[PDB]
Amino acid sequence: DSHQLAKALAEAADVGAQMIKLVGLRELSEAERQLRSLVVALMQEVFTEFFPGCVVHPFGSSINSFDVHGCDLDLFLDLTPKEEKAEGAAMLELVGSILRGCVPGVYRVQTVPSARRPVVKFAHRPSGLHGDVSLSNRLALHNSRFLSLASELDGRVRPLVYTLRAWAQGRGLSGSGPLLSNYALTLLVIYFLQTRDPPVLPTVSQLTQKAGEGEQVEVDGWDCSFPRDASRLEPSINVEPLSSLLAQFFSAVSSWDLRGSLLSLREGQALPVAGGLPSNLWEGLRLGPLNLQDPFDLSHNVAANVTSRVAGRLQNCCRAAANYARSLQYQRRSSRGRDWGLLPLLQPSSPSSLLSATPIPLPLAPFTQLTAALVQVFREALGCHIEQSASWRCALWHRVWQGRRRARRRLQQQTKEGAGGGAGTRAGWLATEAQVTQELKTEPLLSFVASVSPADRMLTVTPLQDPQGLFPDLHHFLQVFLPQAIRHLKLEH
Ligand SMILES: [Cl-]
Repeated sequence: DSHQLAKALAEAADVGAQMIKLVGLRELSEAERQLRSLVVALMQEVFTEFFPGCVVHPFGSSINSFDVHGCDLDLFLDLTPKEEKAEGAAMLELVGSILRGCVPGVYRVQTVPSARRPVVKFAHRPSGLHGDVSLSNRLALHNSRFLSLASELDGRVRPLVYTLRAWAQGRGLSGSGPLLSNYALTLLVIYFLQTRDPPVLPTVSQLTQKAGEGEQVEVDGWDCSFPRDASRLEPSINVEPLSSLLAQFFSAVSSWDLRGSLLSLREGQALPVAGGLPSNLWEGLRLGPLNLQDPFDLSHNVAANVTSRVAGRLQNCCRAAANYARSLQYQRRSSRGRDWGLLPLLQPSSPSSLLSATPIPLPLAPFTQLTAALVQVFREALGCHIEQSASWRCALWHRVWQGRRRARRRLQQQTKEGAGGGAGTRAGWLATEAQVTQELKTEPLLSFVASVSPADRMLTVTPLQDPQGLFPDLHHFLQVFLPQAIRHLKLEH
């Protein structure tokens, strides 16, 4: 791993072969699945001891064929609003107590009622496994089955999802909190596959239409019905190879408009968000920077947790990866020893690249006034030489991001003792901070590019010439300085 993996990928054929080999290397072995099955069997035994006629259904990463080494083992146990909430929570604590106190080998048992779908986190010591026990999630089961079915429908699915998942983990695009879940990312890949000119994957509406006799199923008021096998469904006529589809993925999701679109896997289509239409239809949908609709429960946005910074970092990293995919280093293999193809994508992100990927949130303001205020801040308030979404090239011959404290203190003392410089204000900012900058003091020391997107309005700062490698300091400083600059500039109206 991380060593054997590198040489395994570098040695084999073309890019697609690298993706497939990656799938073969990351996927669970027969022993891991056997162990998981045994643990699930034990859980089943104890839960049957407590709940006669209860079924333990593994869901999530285990049964969806997207499994990787060390992945979570998620178990669904199958057996007045706040009374219902409290009852569900009580049942949850019941199951949690059964886990914590009865079944052999399990430790680390923590009840999580506060989550969207309440769950009991558990760890099993002897097998060295961990996961979530869900009381009610019946949807995760069906959509997991939908994922495995998606893998069975076309062979390129698993390579694309595995490669893009590893890449996302590498670019810091995936995880908990503000980041994208593996499920959300998977649904994004599948959506991409649905929207290709020849479709690679069918729309979920088409699957529901096909369905089958007795294959009809309804969960929580939603239609989960799809064909159980891929044999009753015609294959894809899309001939595009793995690498081409990867590059197309990067380019596509780089060029998409995420705020103005709710991506539907059911209709295999982009539904306009603005204004109000999908939020009026399903009534439960939370709209945000990135909107990706669950194929079954349509009131649920799987990406709804994603902040503007995370979506921005996503599209930036995708544009960069698309810029790499066009290069010869990607398409063609290497003679001896050099990194090619998938390797630069899976390799860890440079701090400069990691910081330049995630943009800087700016105060709300009209695009023109915002750009004007920005270039005014760089030009006037800083020593930046600037030149002409929007973008500008900026050059700094000075250390201006650092040393402002000492200089400001010196100016404070000098002005405290006697007459200083300035223009009389009730809190003006620009000119004063410009003086603070100018009191800190022809090849450019550090040169960088600033870029603002139309929606949402955010500044992306990427390096150009950085001989001394001081760019990240500048980036942090800008993260702090620019928002308050625009903030004080908004109060001049
Ligand atoms: Cl497209």
